[PDB]
Amino acid sequence: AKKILVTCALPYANGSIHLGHMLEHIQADVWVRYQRMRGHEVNFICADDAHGTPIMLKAQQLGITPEQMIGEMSQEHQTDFAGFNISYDNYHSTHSEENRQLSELIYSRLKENGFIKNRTISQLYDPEKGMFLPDRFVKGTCPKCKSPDQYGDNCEVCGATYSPTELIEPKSVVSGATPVMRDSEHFFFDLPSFSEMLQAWTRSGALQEQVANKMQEWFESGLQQWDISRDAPYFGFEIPNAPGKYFYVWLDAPIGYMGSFKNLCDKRGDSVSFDEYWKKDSTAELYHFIGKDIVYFHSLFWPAMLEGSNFRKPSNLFVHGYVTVNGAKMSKSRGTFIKASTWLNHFDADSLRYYYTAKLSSRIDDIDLNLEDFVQRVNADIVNKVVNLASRNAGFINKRFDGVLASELADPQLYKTFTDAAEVIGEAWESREFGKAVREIMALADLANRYVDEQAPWVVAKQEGRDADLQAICSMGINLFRVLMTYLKPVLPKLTERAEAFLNTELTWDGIQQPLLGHKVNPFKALYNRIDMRQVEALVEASKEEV
Ligand SMILES: CSCC[C@H](N)[PH](=O)O
Ligand SMILES: [Zn+2]
Repeated sequence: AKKILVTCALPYANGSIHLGHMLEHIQADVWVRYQRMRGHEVNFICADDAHGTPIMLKAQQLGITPEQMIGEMSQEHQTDFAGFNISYDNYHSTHSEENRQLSELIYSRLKENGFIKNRTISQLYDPEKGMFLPDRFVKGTCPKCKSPDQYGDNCEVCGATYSPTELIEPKSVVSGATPVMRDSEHFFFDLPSFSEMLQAWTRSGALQEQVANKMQEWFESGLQQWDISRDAPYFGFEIPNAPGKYFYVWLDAPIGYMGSFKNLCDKRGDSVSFDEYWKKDSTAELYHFIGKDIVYFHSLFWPAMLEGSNFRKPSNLFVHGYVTVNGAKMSKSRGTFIKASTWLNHFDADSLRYYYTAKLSSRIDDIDLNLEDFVQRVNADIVNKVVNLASRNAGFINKRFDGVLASELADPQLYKTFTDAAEVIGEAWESREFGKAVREIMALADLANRYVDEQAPWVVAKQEGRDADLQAICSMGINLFRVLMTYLKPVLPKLTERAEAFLNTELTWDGIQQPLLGHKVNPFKALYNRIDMRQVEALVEASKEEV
């Protein structure tokens, strides 16, 4: 059995989970559930990204400690993910003792190895509040068009871009005082030293083609040293031997992947697995599911950091595109900027899991949630192709044959056609070609419904002396359903539980090789109901009003 550690990017603690986040967590959860079905040792890990100036300032506005605020958001996040049944083995935080010790360890090792440099820089400073200001916390009049109240390095009127130092009449967004340039010593990570190593990895053919192409652009532009320190006031980890200096959030964030796993091991009383997974000589596999906006950190800084601190590097990076709703970026004003919590007030988790999965592929292309198509696809595929296979046959079995399935398969050849597809469908789940897996599964479902139509059980049911025939027909349809739900198990956790309760059996990948014969099934209430555009409209309206 393989030993696999899978992660999703760590959500920032200063915002609610939305449909963008869910695309990633659902993609990874489907892959993880499939890996568990094939018998491998899997560790699905995540955590909240809880450090940084934005977080520090928000807590100060709310009138509470950053600890309290991140504690509340952590609970909010986990509640939403649980509602979508994301099966984490552990959900921790970057603000923990495990991450502190690991961040300090890696830093000391990098420093000892000569990968840390000291350098003084100039930056805007709020003399009143007594803190350096990140670009987005500086505002004034645009140098070009002279438009007042512009933020950061760009103007929202003429679209011009510039250094905040070029702003006319600058003002601290925090205190309102006029900021001034001030010097400060910073610590840098020498990424350029790992150039050749990284180019080799890019060239190995492991990463996605589109990712490798993006990386060549970055090497062409040239790698630079990375500033990894921030001055107090700051909500984060203090740098050893450097009073008033802290690790920049992006330095400790990925280490959080390690901290969450150490936390899991420690809680389990397991004293050997952390090293078995992170040591240089590991035979375990490590995968990170991430979005295209953070590929630079994960494909360049991260592998380099690990190499320089004597740890293993990622086995692979699985990148996905952005989520769009009705073809465009989520829009607050149109009500398409949807929170995960809000979605669950209107629809169930399985519906979205299925829709995203049917559109996902191994490439980094954007995924579009077309609301009109969502209603049509869910009703057509889940309700009318798969669930229909059970509902149209279970009634006769429970009422005419006391819930007992036939002693033999009515059509052995057809059943073999279904089991024969396991190899290709499983390879589809394995390679992340989710769209192909769903197409193959639904094609089988069409085959199953065609079989039922050919047999016409509603006709056989009303013809004298054909009881045995009816039971055989309906049992055959139910077994085809058994197979289909097995292939879809990684996708629809809840519908799967309802199906296993009806079938009186847990669905395992290898189990399909033994059909249910002379087997008792239970009566069942609706396994899945239809949805409609009225519900979609309510979702959009609720989302409009929430912002
Ligand atoms: C180590 S992954 C960190 C990801 C950022 N918090 P954001 O959700 O891109
Ligand atoms: Zn302007």
